[PDB]
Amino acid sequence: MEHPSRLRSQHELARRYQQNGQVQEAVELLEQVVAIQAKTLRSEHPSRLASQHELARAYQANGQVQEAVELLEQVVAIQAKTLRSEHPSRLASQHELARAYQANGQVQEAVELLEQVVAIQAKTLRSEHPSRLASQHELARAYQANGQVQEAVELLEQVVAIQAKTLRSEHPSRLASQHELARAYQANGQRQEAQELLEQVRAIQAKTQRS
Amino acid sequence: MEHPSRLRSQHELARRYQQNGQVQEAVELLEQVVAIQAKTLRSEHPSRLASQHELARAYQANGQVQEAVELLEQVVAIQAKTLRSEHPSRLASQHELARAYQANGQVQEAVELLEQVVAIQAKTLRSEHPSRLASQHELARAYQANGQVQEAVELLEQVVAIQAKTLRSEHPSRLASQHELARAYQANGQRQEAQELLEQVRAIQAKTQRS
Repeated sequence: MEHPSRLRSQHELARRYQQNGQVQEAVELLEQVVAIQAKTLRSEHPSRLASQHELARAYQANGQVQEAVELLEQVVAIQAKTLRSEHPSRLASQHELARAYQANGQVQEAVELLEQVVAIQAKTLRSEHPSRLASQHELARAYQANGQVQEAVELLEQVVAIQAKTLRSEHPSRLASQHELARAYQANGQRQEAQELLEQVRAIQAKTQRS
Repeated sequence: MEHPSRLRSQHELARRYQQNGQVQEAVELLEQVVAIQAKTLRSEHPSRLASQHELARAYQANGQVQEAVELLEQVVAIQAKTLRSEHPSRLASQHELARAYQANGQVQEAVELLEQVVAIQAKTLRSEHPSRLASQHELARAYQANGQVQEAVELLEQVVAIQAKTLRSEHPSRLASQHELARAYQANGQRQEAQELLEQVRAIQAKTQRS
């Protein structure tokens, strides 16, 4: 095949399949992509690594979590040698491996990867960037699943404090982080605080949305 | 709020939530986005329509199919007045409404929308474009669910014939369309043809992938 890197186009076809429930078909598509690129591209080639990342995502969507973990461990190991910590593709595969680890009950390993992603994004992205916020919320949930509920509260209290100085009370992201904090408070046995915060969020949502 | 169009950033946060199973949280985020933009932006404003499209996708992911259908019907009706048929956003919401209709058992309506999307993409996109191919495969499946199995076979036979002249036998898209055609043959009672074609696909996949 002329230019096997151009099989990047197949990532979108796979995504379309997954959205309609055709998760098996997506895995079969990307297995063929990965096999073609394995014959033609070096193991450190970013196009080859990108397709392995996409195949691992497809594996997880098809319930093949162990397969996803093993493939992402390979991608992350190769990128740990070839890419800086701040490289967006390195961060993307660390994040995806943390997702797969979580699905596989490997909660400690997921926390370690998400701490890395959150620490690096604290440098490279602004506080209201949705990718940065999403990773903070994901880390908080991973903390809770690893018995580190106090650390989830500490993290989310800091996020919420910053948003109180930067975003309007009605901003969807400010409300989202307050909801996540209320969840963390509940897991931490701070149930009165959780109830109070949830009431505040619901009141703002009602004012904004209720016709 | 200063520039409510910039709440487009929240679409990515919602997508991150959905990927981790937090589909309720995604709906709540986008309900707030849509409410804020409803107070500030005209009904035909593309940013407002984009958030309604994203909310409808979130509704479907959260099992709220009727809500998704009703909201997309509104978006599609407004865009039928404001956008050309070839506008990519018009096509995107027609496609998404067809998805919601399918989930809601409204198979005829889904077929009509997908025929429109496929007819327009036959002009605007090349034959191997993954979005064009995905819509062709989706239309074929909608045909089958609407008792139009012969039309699915006709469509996919034409796709496969074109690919035989443009793509290598090992190309993931060529194999994907042959698999879809075999499925259509089976639904059409052409079970020997389906078996034959499936065997061909599996043989090529084995040759490419088997170590």
